[PDB]
Amino acid sequence: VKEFLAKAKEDFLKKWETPSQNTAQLDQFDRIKTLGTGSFGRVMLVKHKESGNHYAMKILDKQKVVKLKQIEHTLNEKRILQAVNFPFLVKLEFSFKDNSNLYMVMEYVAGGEMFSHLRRIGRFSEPHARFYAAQIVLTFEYLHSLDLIYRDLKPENLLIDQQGYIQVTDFGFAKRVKGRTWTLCGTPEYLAPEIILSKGYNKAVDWWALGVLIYEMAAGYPPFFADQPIQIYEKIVSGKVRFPSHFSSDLKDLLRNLLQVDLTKRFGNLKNGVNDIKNHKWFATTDWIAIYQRKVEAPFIPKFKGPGDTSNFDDYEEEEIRVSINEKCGKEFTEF
Amino acid sequence: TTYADFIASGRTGRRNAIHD
Repeated sequence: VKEFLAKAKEDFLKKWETPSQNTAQLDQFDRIKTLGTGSFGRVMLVKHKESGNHYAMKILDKQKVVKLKQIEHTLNEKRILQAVNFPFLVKLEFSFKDNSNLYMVMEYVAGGEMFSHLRRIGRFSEPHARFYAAQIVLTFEYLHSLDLIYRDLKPENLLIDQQGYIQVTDFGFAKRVKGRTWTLCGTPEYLAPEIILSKGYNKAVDWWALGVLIYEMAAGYPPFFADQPIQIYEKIVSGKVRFPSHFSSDLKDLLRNLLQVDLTKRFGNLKNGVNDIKNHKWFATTDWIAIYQRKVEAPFIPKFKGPGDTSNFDDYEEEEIRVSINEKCGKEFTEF
Repeated sequence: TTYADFIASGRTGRRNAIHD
């Protein structure tokens, strides 16, 4: 692991230091359909005229990005995506910009979000929750090793691929930090309490959110949920968790370790790092290299009805991407 | 049941990020 990690750090820094830029123009792509919406822009299925290959394009509006104060997280997103490479992370293929928007084009993962299936199927059995969880304990072990912190793990961001495996997408709050950061960002359910208490936080938030993930996945609902964000953060912070009776002792001991309010005692934040996780009773069946190798057989597999099938994605309402004749936020975005 | 409570709760959809 450490060996691979080492070789993997050098490539990171090589693309980290001289990032790629304006790799494609819009003209080459065909707008087919919106696959998702978000807080600062949208993702749509696109087809590359020249190669007849399909991609997801994440359009970002430069002025909406400056209004919501997202200027520095958009460049961290572009810069970690062009620089990373792991099996469970989507690949950014082309990035370019224009008078009105910023674009990231990356592989289309047809399977739909884990979210659609988790809410449809209702909940996952522990075998299946564990299948996905392994992929995140490793993705994080890699991300983290590169001094990256991904700060937005949730259903809605793990896309399921043709072989039933994960693809973490949206690196819109990833940050490379040795040491602490203080931004309030995330999705309210997933926020570790340190973030809502403004204490200055670190990599460990990613382990509290993985503990939130395995709960939602195996139970059908988040461990703290309410109508108002406010009422959610009130519950997070108290950190009194109740578990469903169908949870194995082991899984309840794992969650008990991950949704731990005291960073000092939080799994993943301790002395053996991520090995306290990889070795905990629950993951004893887990052949970690087989996982990595993408040769564990997938639990669930979506039916892709051929090329460019969007049926595993909800229907959104199309807005026209339109570009102004006057360059919009010029200076701010000069390094995208 | 808790599952019941979650379902009638208004956060069953795609939860958005809080920027601030």
